[PDB]
Amino acid sequence: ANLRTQKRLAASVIGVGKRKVWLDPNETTEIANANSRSAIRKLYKNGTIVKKPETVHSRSRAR
Amino acid sequence: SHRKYEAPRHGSLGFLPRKRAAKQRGRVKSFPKDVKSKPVALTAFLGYKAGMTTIVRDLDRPGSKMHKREVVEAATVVDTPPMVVVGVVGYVETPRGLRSLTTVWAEHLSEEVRRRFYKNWYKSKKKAFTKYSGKYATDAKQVETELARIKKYASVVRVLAHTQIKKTPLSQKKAHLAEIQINGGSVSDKVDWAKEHFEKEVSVDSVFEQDEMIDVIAVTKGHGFEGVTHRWGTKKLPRKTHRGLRKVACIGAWHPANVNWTVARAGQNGYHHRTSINHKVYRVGKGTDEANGATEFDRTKKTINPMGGFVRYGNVNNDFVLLKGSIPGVKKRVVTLRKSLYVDTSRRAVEKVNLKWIDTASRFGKGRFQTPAEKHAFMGTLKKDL
Amino acid sequence: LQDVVTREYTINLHKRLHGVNFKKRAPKAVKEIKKFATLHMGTTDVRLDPKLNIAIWKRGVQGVENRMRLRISRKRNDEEDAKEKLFAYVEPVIVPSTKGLQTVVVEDD
Amino acid sequence: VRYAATPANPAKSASARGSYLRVSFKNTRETAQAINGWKLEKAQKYLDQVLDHQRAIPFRRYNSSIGRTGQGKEFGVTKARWPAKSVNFVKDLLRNAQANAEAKGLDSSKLVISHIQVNHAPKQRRRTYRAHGRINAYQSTPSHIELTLTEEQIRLNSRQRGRLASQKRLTA
RNA sequence: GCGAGAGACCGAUAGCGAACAAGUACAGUGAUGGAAAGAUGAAAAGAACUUUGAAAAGAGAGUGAAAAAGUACGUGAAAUUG
RNA sequence: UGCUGUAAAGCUGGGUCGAACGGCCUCUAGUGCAGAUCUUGGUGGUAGUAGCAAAUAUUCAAAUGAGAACUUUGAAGACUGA
RNA sequence: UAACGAGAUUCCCACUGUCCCUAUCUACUAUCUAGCGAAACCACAGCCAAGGGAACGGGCUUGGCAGAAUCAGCGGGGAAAG
Ligand SMILES: [Mg+2]
Ligand SMILES: [Mg+2]
Ligand SMILES: [Mg+2]
Ligand SMILES: [Mg+2]
Ligand SMILES: [Mg+2]
Ligand SMILES: [Mg+2]
Ligand SMILES: [Mg+2]
Ligand SMILES: [Mg+2]
Ligand SMILES: [Mg+2]
Ligand SMILES: [Mg+2]
Ligand SMILES: [Mg+2]
Ligand SMILES: [Mg+2]
Ligand SMILES: [Mg+2]
Ligand SMILES: [Mg+2]
Ligand SMILES: [Mg+2]
Ligand SMILES: [Mg+2]
Ligand SMILES: [Mg+2]
Ligand SMILES: [Mg+2]
Ligand SMILES: [Mg+2]
Ligand SMILES: [Mg+2]
Ligand SMILES: [Mg+2]
Ligand SMILES: [Mg+2]
Ligand SMILES: [Mg+2]
Ligand SMILES: [Mg+2]
Ligand SMILES: [Mg+2]
Ligand SMILES: [Mg+2]
Ligand SMILES: [Mg+2]
Ligand SMILES: [Mg+2]
Ligand SMILES: [Mg+2]
Ligand SMILES: [Mg+2]
Ligand SMILES: [Mg+2]
Ligand SMILES: [Mg+2]
Ligand SMILES: [Mg+2]
Ligand SMILES: [Mg+2]
Ligand SMILES: [Mg+2]
Ligand SMILES: [Mg+2]
Ligand SMILES: [Mg+2]
Ligand SMILES: [Mg+2]
Ligand SMILES: [Mg+2]
Repeated sequence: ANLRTQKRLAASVIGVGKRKVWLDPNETTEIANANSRSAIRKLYKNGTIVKKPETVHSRSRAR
Repeated sequence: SHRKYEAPRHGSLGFLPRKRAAKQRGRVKSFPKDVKSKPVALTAFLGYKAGMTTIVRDLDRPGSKMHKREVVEAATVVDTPPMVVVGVVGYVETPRGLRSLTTVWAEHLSEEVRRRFYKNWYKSKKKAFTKYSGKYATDAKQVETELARIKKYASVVRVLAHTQIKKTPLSQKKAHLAEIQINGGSVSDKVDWAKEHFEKEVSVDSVFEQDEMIDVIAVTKGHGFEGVTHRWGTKKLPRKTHRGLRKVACIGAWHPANVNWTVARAGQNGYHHRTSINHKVYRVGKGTDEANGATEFDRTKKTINPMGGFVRYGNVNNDFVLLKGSIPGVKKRVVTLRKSLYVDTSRRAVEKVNLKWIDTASRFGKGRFQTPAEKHAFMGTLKKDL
Repeated sequence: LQDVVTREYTINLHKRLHGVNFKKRAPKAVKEIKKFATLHMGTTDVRLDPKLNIAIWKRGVQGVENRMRLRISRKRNDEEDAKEKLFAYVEPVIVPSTKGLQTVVVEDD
Repeated sequence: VRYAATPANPAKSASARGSYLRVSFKNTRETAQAINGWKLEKAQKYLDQVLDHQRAIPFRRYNSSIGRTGQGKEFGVTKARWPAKSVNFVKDLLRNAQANAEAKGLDSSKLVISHIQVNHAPKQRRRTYRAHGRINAYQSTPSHIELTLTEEQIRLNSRQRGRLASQKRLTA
């Protein structure tokens, strides 16, 4: 119900910013139990936590 | 100390207080003075302000530099379907002023005038004038008794007439009911005229002729709360004045230690009752005429309506009055047209108007055609025309 | 009278947003659409599909389309206490053009 | 605890209290006076319509420089408001006193608000910061609320007697 | 300073600044400055239990000589207020 | 609730309250308040009033919860723009 | 006295709402609501005219008059406040 810690942990485990962390909205209970970085790694590996793709800055017009 | 320099006062003290009119229907404060030798006739009519147009006219004013030369003039269209006579009121001369003695009504009143007597018509049993309608039971001697009382005691007779607002494009269903004084003939003649016209329509052509000078009674355009600068036309203060400049700098001397009634103050602007006089009748149009806007020089079979209709009014499908210039009120306003209170023999009042041409281009933009036929002739075939 | 009904409407969002603060045009299109569903379905409980919110905001805070074709469904409220016996569900209709389209009853099949 | 007014028949009455309630006293006085003497069911329906802005609470004493509304015409005023926090606190106490009346066996369709009054509670102080390094008060004006639901010869002179006696003898 | 006995002294805005975790809390860079604040009841017997409420609470009940003593506690004035 | 006195005041009925207090002959004084921009404490009208307006901007849904403009998550729209 | 100057001054070109003479538009206020909620000030208060008067009255004298409760504005008076 308050996944503020899990998103902060996921950013550090994945290595991206918090703006790139996706917490499965249908797995709130499972994520809320992920109190450790070890549990965050498992959810990242399972696809419960996803690293969102980088927003594209194309250099085509500059080229 | 005195003013350093003299200037006239801003605004008129004869139009105070600058408050909202008590009613939206302008009321005839004074009717034309009654002359017995004249025939029995109405002195006023109710209409609706449709819009403004333009005409072309040859001026007949000897000694003018525009004499026998075309002038382009602004005109106002007043939609005036015939009014229905439904009642008559008798007034008695008393040392305290006129006093209404009796009001006699017609047997049948249309629904549009019976809606006048309701705030919530749709929730009502619509019981108005039903017992009165029963008063006409098989001899109608109560009505004749009241009419005889009017004949015996009344000195001023006014008819009760309502507009046929269903013939206008307005969505309002309440008719406008007003008292219109009857002038001419004896009191008995007036009462007989009123009785014989019960439930009958009276047209504008029976009240106003062309080239007449008439007065317009209306409530002007509302502007809401307004500051002194535009309400009273006072001078704006310099650009560098602290706390603002659309003010009157001095609203009074130290003494009288009060604010005077003659000082301009912010308040409600517009929506005032005005009586505007000496508007010349250029045209009393007929609703049945399919060439309302046609003249003797412009034979285009053409109604008075501009292309696309009058903006925010609609089309004038009724009889209408075409007045020179501007009259108070807004579009859709109920307008009271009153006969002149004096005899004007000046050349401006007695000139005979013959119209050359009436503008019927669109008022919704820079219209450049007078007719859809003209538009098609100018542009030719379009894609939507196939 | 059928309490459960689905119809497709065109809403003229252009005239409803006329003169509106530019940073309130997409927020007000949400309110105008809710008020639109109350007018037609008679229910003050109006729920917007999140795909409709995406379509409203697709061109930013003031890029709201002139016309949107909407599907509005009146459905029975099963909650207790609902305090509203029915509710209206509004969701977008993807059409080539939003012009010339009249109100149509959708028979859910 | 002692109520301001004791019921005439305590067996046909139920009471409720709320003390140190952090709701505007002035708003709560007006909403309490708006339902004083009403049927309980009529006041409950009325307070629901106030929360929905279908009807208003007339402000009669604490109304200086507040807005005007057409929803005050029902009560012959122009100044009326819809104080939601006060209505909710009062609805809670009407609900409580009705529960107290049900536990006594009273009939809710017969209940009437026979007594309701609002008193000042001790103020709650805060601080506001002013120009030129000044501190001012930012107090709350809380309320005490209480309510009660109640189920629905001539001696004459010698000559006065003499006149009276002699008048009887005239009437046979 | 230590140890005692007293008074036509003051009685909690008085008497020492301090009757209380008072040179305390708190302020000031610093030297220094420096409060407010006593009283349920003989005894917590400080309200078990039921009920309404999300809760705080309320209503019943209970203890007590008294709850017109419920710790927001003896009495409970005035301003001010319902 | 009244009575007495020109008065300063004294006495008394009812209510509240809970531990001391008064009359008379004298003694004594830190002995009488409407004011001092008096002191300390408390309370009003003002007044539900002034106001809560810089820093582009929020919206839909689900979850949680008695209760969600404001919490969490998702979707979007934005900004800071090294 | 060349150069320099947010120094003071006069004239000219350009420019313009500084002005003739104002009008229109935008955002934020003001406004109305829910929540929150101060302060200055306050002998008592608050309609005028004349008189006399500490010689410029809200109160006194003589007149005019005078009908609940009020909202937005306003800056004549309160010889307004500080
Ligand atoms: Mg304006
Ligand atoms: Mg300046
Ligand atoms: Mg001026
Ligand atoms: Mg035009
Ligand atoms: Mg606009
Ligand atoms: Mg008041
Ligand atoms: Mg205001
Ligand atoms: Mg107001
Ligand atoms: Mg001692
Ligand atoms: Mg002390
Ligand atoms: Mg001390
Ligand atoms: Mg004490
Ligand atoms: Mg419970
Ligand atoms: Mg006792
Ligand atoms: Mg006690
Ligand atoms: Mg006590
Ligand atoms: Mg008192
Ligand atoms: Mg006694
Ligand atoms: Mg005693
Ligand atoms: Mg004792
Ligand atoms: Mg003694
Ligand atoms: Mg002394
Ligand atoms: Mg004193
Ligand atoms: Mg003080
Ligand atoms: Mg105060
Ligand atoms: Mg305000
Ligand atoms: Mg501000
Ligand atoms: Mg979010
Ligand atoms: Mg940017
Ligand atoms: Mg030099
Ligand atoms: Mg220089
Ligand atoms: Mg320099
Ligand atoms: Mg203001
Ligand atoms: Mg004098
Ligand atoms: Mg005077
Ligand atoms: Mg004075
Ligand atoms: Mg007098
Ligand atoms: Mg002033
Ligand atoms: Mg001002």
